[PDB]
Amino acid sequence: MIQRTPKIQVYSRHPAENGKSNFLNCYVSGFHPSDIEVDLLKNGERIEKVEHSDLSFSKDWSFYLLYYTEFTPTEKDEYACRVNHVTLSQPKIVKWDRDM
Amino acid sequence: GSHSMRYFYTSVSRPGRGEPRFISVGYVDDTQFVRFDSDAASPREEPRAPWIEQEGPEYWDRNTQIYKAQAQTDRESLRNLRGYYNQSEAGSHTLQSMYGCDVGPDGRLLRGHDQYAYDGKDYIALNEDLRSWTAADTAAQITQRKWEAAREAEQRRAYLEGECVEWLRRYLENGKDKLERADPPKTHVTHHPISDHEATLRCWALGFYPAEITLTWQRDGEDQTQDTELVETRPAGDRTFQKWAAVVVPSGEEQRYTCHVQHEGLPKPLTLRWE
Amino acid sequence: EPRSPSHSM
Repeated sequence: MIQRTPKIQVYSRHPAENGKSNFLNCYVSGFHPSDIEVDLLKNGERIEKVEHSDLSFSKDWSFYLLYYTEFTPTEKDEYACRVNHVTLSQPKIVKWDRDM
Repeated sequence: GSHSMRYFYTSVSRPGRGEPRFISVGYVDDTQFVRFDSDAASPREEPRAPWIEQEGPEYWDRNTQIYKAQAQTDRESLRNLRGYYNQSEAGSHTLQSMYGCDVGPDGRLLRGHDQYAYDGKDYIALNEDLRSWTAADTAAQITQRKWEAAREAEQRRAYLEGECVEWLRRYLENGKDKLERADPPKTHVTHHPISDHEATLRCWALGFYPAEITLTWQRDGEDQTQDTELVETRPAGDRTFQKWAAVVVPSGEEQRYTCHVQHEGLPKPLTLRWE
Repeated sequence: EPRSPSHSM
């Protein structure tokens, strides 16, 4: 059966400014089937009340989802996205870099 | 301008855990405007763009009844397709549906779409003539003969030439500047030393709509195709999009590099520099 | 607005 590995990007809605309210985004795309686990992490710990977009797909039938949470970035706080999917032999962790 | 409307349905079976989950989303161009989720506490069509909120209760009521009926139809289709393919009744399978219309600036239909995928493979599609089917295999030919006998293509064509075109025109009237007027990117270049001898120039496009954009790095006005890292266009979360392009350059040669931005919302193509 | 459902596959 078709299994496509997710692409992952982690990024902020607005250019990061320490102490200024923002959104942390984890965009997962290009995957099949649609069953997927996405957590946003703050200093390695799961963020609660994370929201996501309504399940949609591209013209090649591959799924995409945006996971997001309101956050205030600081110098020292580390953010990441952790993804589990049938195509991944272990969880994929992508760290937030405010320059990407 | 030219515009599109699309509905995207996903049904996923979960044998032993109850009826398949059905999710629908609707788009005008790159703007999501409705959703339905069969697993919601009280499933109903919900607005996801401000300009659809002015549609009256008869709209939301009618559409909600349609999604509830389509969820049951998809459940029957999933049972029929695992039979056609002689698959285990224990396994989870996916049925996706994608349909809608492309119109020109005058609002006339340019193209209709109505097609399906099973477990991520094309299954059956309504042809551009809106009168005939393309079936992927002998299973999809069972569906094709059933749909030929039931005059399904005529039901789909009536929708695509009628309600699809007429309702897209209405949404464009109610969505006004949000759907008709492109939002140009906010642009800037950042500089990231790698070493004493190499640095990254990154060209940012933020807050643009629609998603279609071109970012290119040039050295002395020649495209640097083979040397540019380009990320896939990504949603900001506020209905706009983001993209960046990066090039690694020799330290002290940054001034030879320009970023070129093409977007429908720009009065003219932008040339940017580290400044 | 969405298309009314018709036949199953």
